Amino acid sequence: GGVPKSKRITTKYMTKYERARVLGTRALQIAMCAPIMVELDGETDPLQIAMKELKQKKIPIIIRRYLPDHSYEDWSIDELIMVD
Amino acid sequence: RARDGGLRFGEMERDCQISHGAAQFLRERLFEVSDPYRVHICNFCGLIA
Amino acid sequence: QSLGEPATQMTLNTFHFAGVSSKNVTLGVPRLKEIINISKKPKAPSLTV
Amino acid sequence: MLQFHVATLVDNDMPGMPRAMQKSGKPLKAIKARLKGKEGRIRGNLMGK
Amino acid sequence: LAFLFRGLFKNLMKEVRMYTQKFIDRGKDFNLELAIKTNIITDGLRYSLATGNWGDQKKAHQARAGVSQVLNRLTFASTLSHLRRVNSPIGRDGKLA
Amino acid sequence: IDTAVKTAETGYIQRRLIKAMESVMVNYDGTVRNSVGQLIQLRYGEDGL
Amino acid sequence: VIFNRQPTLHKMSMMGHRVKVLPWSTFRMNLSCTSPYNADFDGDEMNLH
RNA sequence: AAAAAAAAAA
DNA sequence: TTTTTTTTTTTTTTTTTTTTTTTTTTTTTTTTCCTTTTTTTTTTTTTTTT
DNA sequence: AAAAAAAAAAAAAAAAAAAAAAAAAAAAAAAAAAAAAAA
Ligand SMILES: [Zn+2]
Repeated sequence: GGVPKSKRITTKYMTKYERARVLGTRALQIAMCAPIMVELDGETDPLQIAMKELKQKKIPIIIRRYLPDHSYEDWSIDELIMVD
Repeated sequence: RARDGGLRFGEMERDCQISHGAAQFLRERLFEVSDPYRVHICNFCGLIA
Repeated sequence: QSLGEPATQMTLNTFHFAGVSSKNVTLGVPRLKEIINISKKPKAPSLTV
Repeated sequence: MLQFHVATLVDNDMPGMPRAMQKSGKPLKAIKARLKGKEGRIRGNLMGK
Repeated sequence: LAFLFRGLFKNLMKEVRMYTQKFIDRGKDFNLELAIKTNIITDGLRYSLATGNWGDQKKAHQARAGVSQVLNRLTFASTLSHLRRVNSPIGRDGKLA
Repeated sequence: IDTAVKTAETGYIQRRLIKAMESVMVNYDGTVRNSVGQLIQLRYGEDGL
Repeated sequence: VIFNRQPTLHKMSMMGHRVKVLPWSTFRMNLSCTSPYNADFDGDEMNLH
C-alpha cells in the first residue's frame, strides 16, 4: 500500500519519536563500521556523529509511517525538517 | 541481596515507560535483559515443534 | 497517570474541617471511586435545583 | 475420584468442592493458582519480570 | 498456654484411650508407662511456641499466626517494648478506621 | 490512619485507570485511537496540542 | 542511566541521568530532583538501570 | 534450594 | 342455528431475593520453621516341643 | 535336631467487606382459544 509522494497527508516535521530511533539506529550503524557521510572533527562517540550528519540531512533512512487503516507513507530524512 | 537477585521492574515502571513512549527501553528491560528464548514453531499448527 | 497522581494528594485537607452545611456529600478518593466505577447507587445523591 | 483429581489438577479454589490436600498442611497450587494473582505468571512474571 | 494444654491433654487422653482399647479387646493387661506417649504435650507446646501457629500442627490454617514472636534483641528499650506488646485480633486489611 | 487505609484503593484506582487506557495513542492522521483502531477523538484534547 | 524511585506515580518518577563516579557509597543526586521523585533523603532507597 | 510465617524500611 | 360473553390457560415480563464470584498500592531487607505420621501388613527372629 | 506360634522391626498409605451480574420463584396483567346463553 505505497502512498504516492504527492498524496502524503502526514506531517512534514520529524517528531521526537522518529528522531530518537533514527539517531539510535544511525549510531548503531556507525558503531558497526558503516561509511560516514560527512566530515569529522575528532568526534569519537558515534551518537555525536549521528547528530552531526543529521544536521546536514545526510542519513539514508526511510521512515515508514503507518496510518491506522494499515496503509503506510514513506518519508526520507531530507524530506523532514528538524526542530528541537 | 543474599541470593544476588536483580531489581523488580514492576507494573508501574512499565506504565510510565509506556507514558514516555520508549518502545526499545521496554523491549530491553522486559525481553532482552530478563529472559530471552528461541522456540521452533510449526507454521500450520502454531505450536511448539 | 496525570489523573491518578493527584489522588495520592487528596488527604492534605483532612484536618481543619467543621462543616457549614448539613448536606450529605461524598468527597475525596471514594467519590472518585463512585465516578470511575459508575456506581448505580451513589452514597450521596443530590440535585442542585 | 478421577473427576476430583482432574479438576483439582486444573482448579483448586472453586467453592462447594473438597480441597486437594497436600502433604504439608497446605492446598495444592494448581495451574489457575500459577496464573491468576498479583504474584502470578502474568502480573508477576510477564508484566513485571 | 492453658488453652494449648487443654488441647494437648485431650489429644493425650484420646491416644491413651486408643492404646488401651487396642490392648483391652485381646483380653490382656497393659502397662501405664508404655500407654502414655510423652511426645504429644512436649511436641505440641514446642511447635506452637517455636512456630507461632496457635493450635494443632495438622490444622494450623485455622490457627492464629504470630502469637509467639522472636524476641527483639537490638536495644534494651526494644526488648522492653517487645515484652509489653498488645496485639489486636483484627486483620491488617480493614478499610474501617 | 487516613494515610494508611486509603493508599490501597488509590493504587488500585491507578492500576485500573492505567489498564483501561494503556493503548490509547495519537496516530499519524492526528486522530486518537485505542488498540482496536476505534476512533475516540478527532484531535487530541480537541485541539491537537 | 535511568533513575527510579518507587512507588512510581507519574511520568517523571524515572528519568535519565549522566553518571559521575564519586568516592563514597550512596547514589548522590541534585536537590531540585527531590520534587519529581518525591524523595526525602531520610533513608530512601532508589534504583538505577 | 523451595514453601509458609513474623519483624521492619521508604 | 349462529353470535357474543364468560372462563381458562398460556405467555411474557417484573420485581425482589438469593447466590456467586471476584477484588483488595509499589519496592526493599532480615530471621525462624518445616520440607510427616500413626496404622496396617509383611518379614524376620526367638522360644518351645516331640 | 526340625517345625510352628507370638513379638518386634521395616515399608506403603492417607489424613473479611463491598459490589455487580446471573439465576430463580411468586405474581400479575394481557391476549388468544374454548364452552355456554340467547335471539
Ligand atoms: Zn504443526
